[PDB]
Amino acid sequence: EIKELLKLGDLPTSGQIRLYDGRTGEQFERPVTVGYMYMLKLNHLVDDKM
Amino acid sequence: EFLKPRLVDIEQVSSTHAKVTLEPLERGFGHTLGNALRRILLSSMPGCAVTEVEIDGVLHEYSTKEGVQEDILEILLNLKGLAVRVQGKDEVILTLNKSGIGPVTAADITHDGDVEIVKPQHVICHLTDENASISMRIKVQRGRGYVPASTRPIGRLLVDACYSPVERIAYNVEAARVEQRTDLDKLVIEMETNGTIDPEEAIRRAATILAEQLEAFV
Amino acid sequence: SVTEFLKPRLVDIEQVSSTHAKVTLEPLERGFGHTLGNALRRILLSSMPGCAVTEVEIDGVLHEYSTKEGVQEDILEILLNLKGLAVRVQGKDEVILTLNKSGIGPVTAADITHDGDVEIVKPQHVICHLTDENASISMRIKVQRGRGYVPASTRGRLLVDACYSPVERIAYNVEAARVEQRTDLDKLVIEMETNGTIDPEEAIRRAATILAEQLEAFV
Amino acid sequence: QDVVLGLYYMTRDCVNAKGEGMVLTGPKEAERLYRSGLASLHARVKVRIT
Amino acid sequence: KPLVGTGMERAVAVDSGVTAVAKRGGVVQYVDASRIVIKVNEDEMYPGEAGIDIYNLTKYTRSNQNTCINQMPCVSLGEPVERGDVLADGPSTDLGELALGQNMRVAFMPWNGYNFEDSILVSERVVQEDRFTTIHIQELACVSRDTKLGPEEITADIPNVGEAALSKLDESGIVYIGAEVTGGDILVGKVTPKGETQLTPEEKLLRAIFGEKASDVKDSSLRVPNGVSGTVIDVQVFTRDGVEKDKRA
Repeated sequence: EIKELLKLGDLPTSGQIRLYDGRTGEQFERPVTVGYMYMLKLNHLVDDKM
Repeated sequence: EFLKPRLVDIEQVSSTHAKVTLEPLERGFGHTLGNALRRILLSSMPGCAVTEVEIDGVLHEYSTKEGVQEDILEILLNLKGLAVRVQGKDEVILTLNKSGIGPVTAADITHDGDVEIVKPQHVICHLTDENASISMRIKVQRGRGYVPASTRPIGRLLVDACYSPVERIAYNVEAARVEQRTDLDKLVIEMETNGTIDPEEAIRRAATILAEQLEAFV
Repeated sequence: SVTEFLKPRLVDIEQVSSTHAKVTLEPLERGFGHTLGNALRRILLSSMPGCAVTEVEIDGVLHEYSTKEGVQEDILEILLNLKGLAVRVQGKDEVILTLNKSGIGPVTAADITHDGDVEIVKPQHVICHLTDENASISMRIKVQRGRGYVPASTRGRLLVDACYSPVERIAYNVEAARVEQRTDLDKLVIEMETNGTIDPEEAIRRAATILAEQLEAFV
Repeated sequence: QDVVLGLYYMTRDCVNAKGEGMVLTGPKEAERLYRSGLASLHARVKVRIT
Repeated sequence: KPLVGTGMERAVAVDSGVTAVAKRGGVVQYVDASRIVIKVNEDEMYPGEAGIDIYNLTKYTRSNQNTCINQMPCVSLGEPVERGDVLADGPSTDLGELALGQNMRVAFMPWNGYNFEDSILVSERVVQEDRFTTIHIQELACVSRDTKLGPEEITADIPNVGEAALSKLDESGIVYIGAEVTGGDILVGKVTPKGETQLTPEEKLLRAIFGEKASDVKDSSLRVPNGVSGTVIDVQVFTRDGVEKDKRA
């Protein structure tokens, strides 16, 4: 079902796209896994630890 | 010897994002110039983001105004995304005075013909009752990059600065079968700004910046 | 105020034997080190005018894995030696030089016929070792002016990968710079090593000239 | 973990990649070829090593 | 609004008393940043009392973990609402769905060692958008007590500090609301007659000869902890019975 939903959009079914380096502009071989993940900001802030 | 690229086309798709063409380009120079210009554009492009905001009855950004559906913090966040163009002055002070029910948009700002608002439909807040009014002063200055309010009266509210008209830059290197010569590159740069910078002017500024930085050893 | 940046200067140029150098720039604006270094590296190792041995013909060789009597080096090794034979030529684009020698010992670059306007920058560059007497090495090398590195795979005559670009190696190393108060800056550190045709500083300045000329249509 | 992965990827071979079988004049030539995009990081070649 | 949830976000958000769940269905008669008024439908309206629900949203207030509890309306004027529907969503909630964090574009690959073991490499766009910016409300209590050698005072006449440091205080020695204070600033400057000892004739004569007018008042002067900045959003003065509350109180 994940593959079907990916194919419904114009995204590759493998879930991996081709990325280029921001610095050198050179393509990264071995297409990388790019998606949207849910980050949480846990209540351990550095300024409360230093 | 090398053929010198030049600006041959500016293909305006929409109000925000355009697509310029550089042609002709030798082998390899297409990617070099594309990446250099992409980094320069995403790094250093003058912008006109809001800096300070002053509402009449507001002491701090963590409060509320009667009749305004949005918290002051959300109003400041909406203003932080306001796209505006100033020509003659590095610093200007816009005014917004609105009363009555409805969406207070960016079109309710005082005209001030020397200042252009590129998105009049950009909603700022909502007013809920007739007797509720917002009278506020916005401070728009020219700048470069990202200047958080922390780095730089008790009624003045600082909003983080986002002096960067560009939002997305993508360069494609295609084949330019021109001048009866094969394997000449064409650099098509599609740039998505907020509408406050001319794409030709953006490319010109990026090239000027790169040349000025390169003058150190030439 | 929003147009003038921190224009860098060549703060340190520490060098080793004339085929190698290390230039340092500081203080560059945040992120400009990477773009400048990448542009310079690409221009230097992809498109730099120069001339090098393009193709060599031996009297009695028609195959890459061929054999000649009395030569210590195989065809591969002599082709490798010719590949690194740094040669400087005048406005003439392509020129053919001849190498003829007999006798036990090294065959240096100076052994090539000195006639003509072709100038050799590493006269003591070994081309081959021949160990016997009756065998004589006779060959003709054709050198052309090109625009970087052109492998022989791009298509009794032997093709040699033509390395026109003078630079042998280049690498930039963006580091952290310091200013009165600002700290998120860059310190570009170019490290170059050339084949001897031109100095590393000359190569850097030529690359900068090439880039600036390519950008004259917008500035 | 990251350095060892990078070195494992760097020092490796495949039966057919860009710039395979060509004879190089040294490690500097190998780096020049790889950066120029004319040869893959993992391609069997001959190199003059001292 | 987690893009990939499990369907339990809405139940968790609604069951926990952080939102403003409509007690009765109706039509949103009024909605502002700090209040909702729902005109109940005639079907669900009890006989007699009329009979429109009022929900007073809890604005920026401190939590047990010094986080921010803030309810924002999620309905507009004249928008119908059913029974059990969320009107205002509290912290970590989008349209009644539990939203503990933010969903953003992630790529899985090593990047120059900046994500070596478990480190995360974050773009400047994430901090520019202020999507992981959090509000932490901190409570600082200054207590003036009745100690030996006399009581304590909340006066603004603070010794050993100039008028520049006391500019942000009012005439009563308490900071203004909305003042941007940084580490070391005096929030409520209290100085007590509980100072130092009294000097004997020779001792006092010697002290006055040196040319110093140190008094019997010391400096406690609750100040912001070093390294902590922010804005003052509330000042509460609790006064004991029969103490002659000051002008700020």
